[PDB]
Amino acid sequence: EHQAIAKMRTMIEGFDDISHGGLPIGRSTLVSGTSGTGKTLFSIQFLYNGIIEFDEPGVFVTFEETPQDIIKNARSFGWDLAKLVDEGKLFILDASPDPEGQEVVGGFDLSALIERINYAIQKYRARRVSIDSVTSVFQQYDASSVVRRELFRLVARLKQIGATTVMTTERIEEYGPIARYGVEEFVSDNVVILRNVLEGERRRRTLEILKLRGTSHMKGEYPFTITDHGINIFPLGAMRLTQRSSN
Amino acid sequence: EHQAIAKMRTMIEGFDDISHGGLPIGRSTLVSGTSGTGKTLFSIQFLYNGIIEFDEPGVFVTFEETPQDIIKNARSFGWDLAKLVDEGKLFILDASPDPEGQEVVGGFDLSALIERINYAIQKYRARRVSIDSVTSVFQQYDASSVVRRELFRLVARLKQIGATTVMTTERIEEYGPIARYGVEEFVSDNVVILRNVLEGERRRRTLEILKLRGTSHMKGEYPFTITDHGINIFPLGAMRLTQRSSN
Amino acid sequence: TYILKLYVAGNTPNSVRALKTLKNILEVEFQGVYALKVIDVLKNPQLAEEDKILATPTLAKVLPLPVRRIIGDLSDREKVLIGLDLLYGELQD
Amino acid sequence: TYILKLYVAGNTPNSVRALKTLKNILEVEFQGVYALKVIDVLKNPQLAEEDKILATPTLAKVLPLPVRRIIGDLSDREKVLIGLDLLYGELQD
Amino acid sequence: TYILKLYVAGNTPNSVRALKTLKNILEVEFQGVYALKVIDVLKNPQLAEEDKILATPTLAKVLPLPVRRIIGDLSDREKVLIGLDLLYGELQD
Repeated sequence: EHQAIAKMRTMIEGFDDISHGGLPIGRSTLVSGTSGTGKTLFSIQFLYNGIIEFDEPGVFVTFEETPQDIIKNARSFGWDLAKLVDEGKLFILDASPDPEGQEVVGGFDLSALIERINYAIQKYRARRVSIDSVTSVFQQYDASSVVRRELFRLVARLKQIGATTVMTTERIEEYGPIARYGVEEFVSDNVVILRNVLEGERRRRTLEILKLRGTSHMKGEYPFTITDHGINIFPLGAMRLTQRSSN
Repeated sequence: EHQAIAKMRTMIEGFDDISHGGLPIGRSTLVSGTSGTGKTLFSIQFLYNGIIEFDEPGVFVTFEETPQDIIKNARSFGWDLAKLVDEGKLFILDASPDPEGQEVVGGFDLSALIERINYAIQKYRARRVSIDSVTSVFQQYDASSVVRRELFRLVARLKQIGATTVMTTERIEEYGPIARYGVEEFVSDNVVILRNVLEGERRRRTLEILKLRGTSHMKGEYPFTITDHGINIFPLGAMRLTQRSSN
Repeated sequence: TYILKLYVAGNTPNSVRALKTLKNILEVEFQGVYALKVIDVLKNPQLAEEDKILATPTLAKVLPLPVRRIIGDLSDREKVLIGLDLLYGELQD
Repeated sequence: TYILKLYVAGNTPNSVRALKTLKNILEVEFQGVYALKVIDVLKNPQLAEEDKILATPTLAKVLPLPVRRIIGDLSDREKVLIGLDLLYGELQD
Repeated sequence: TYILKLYVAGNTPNSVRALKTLKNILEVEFQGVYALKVIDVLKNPQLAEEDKILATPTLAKVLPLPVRRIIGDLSDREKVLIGLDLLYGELQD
């Protein structure tokens, strides 16, 4: 109403503390990171927790992976996505490509695509949406600005339905541009960066909330690991001293 | 079935520990590295161990080297590949080029090539496949995206037959992009990086499993050497303390 | 002549643009008319997904014959029509 | 006139397309007819492999004369036919 | 035939230039005349702003039909007229 923007809980351990309450409701959050940083995992965990914890239905739009592979790989975290799909609480929308596709001009694919995303959200009454691998849809149209503001048409339309959306995308360097192809220009409201930094010959995973428009959040990088229960962050700064003592 | 992805043992000393069991079955693993890092050796050892240890037949697709040279160089590790070919347990498929080739348009080579790979796998009942020097097939077609998703057609088709596949490819820097020409976009399920790092004027060889979709693995770099018995890695972190003591 | 169908973004003009080219090319070939039907991706994204038809505009021929998927957001479109004509010639062949 | 052979993907229309161009060009030249035979790569990939013929569609002339391999997935194809005509002229030469 | 309106910089000649092209193209199409009215951005920038019409010269069709905004400071202008003709053909379609 006349209040500051509210947030929806991800229930991703540590993240709701870093974000001071979760992801801003009814807006898009970009999650950008090099290959294998945990973007797709973040975007699945977001939808899964919504279904399991809050009975909020989800739509997962896949541009890179097949739905069969998304479901099979999620078993790694003890998540049965096939059951949720059967129950109608999750819908996986396949926009990944036939190996057999051909030459194109025009970006209208994508108008039809936005309408299918809308229809799915309404059909499943979804409140959470994940869009996986914006980078991939860019590579299919060669970063022509027909994909670029067809992307803005998507971000806009999601905001109109009031969907709360995670969009994942690739970057090439750990400490360099936010997103390959400048994706952060469109998914611009909120930006989360996942890193997999080389410390000598060892890797350290970190998560940073760079920006959340209209609200507060913790700053800088926070280390995390990926476990059999998904992403697990820890809130060094957020800890508080309330604990009791006795003689 | 309804289980997490299973793995097939490489029997490459140390690697099955780093990968927690071997290479994910029925999928492709990219092995990327600068010139002379041991990619081709890895891909041969994978097939050889399958034949010798498990009686699993192999197909080796060669884009850079001739089959005669592949066989002659493998004698360095005490491996008699000619015997295995004579016995029908190994098939080397020659896709390296005549020095005499000419100008082309069209990537259909490659549709015919995929079909020959399929036929060989079925003829020899192979369960392991190695594809050597993806970089080379890229240079023959000048990284036109006709080779790029003819590559995806190959990765897809391999997955359909249930082949477990190693694909080798080149990179230019030790700490830079994963693969020249962006090969990791297609051989995307699993990524292994071999490095030959300059430490002052000395070289140190390391192996890293960057990513295995749907399963766990050790992280960061692990040093190895190449010996008269092939690749030899060591598992510093994996060691366990079970050993007995007495007074 | 073919249950032929085209998937469009929202009856976007590129789609309609291509559609006319598709219609023009298609009409040219012969008897055994092809039926051209457009499917609004916006209306039913479900079928698009099964076809794994991620990109628009796209064209898909169900039958007769085997099924094929012709796509590409870029307006290849005249070139795509030429390719379709070549297919007809091979159909002619 | 040449044991001449062409390898096609699956009698794909590009192949057939090229084939007609090959046939048309070939017929034009002279007496000593060339025999045009197509080899289905799908049917026997083994020979393709020996020829190291990775790419399709492709054309290979075994004899008479030395053997040559003409390929390129892209439809150079009219240009390829022109090159073949030039070879015939040098054969004419 | 369309409440059609054009926004011009100050009746700059490019605008007038385009206007004639717009008028010429528009007159060509058919009955159901389109009304061409120019709006001086200088006179009322407020409406331009609501339309978020930042650039001039620009053309906007309010009705009948849905509203569209045609713009671009560069004189695409003959090309823009051709696009308008294509729209009419689709309107004709």
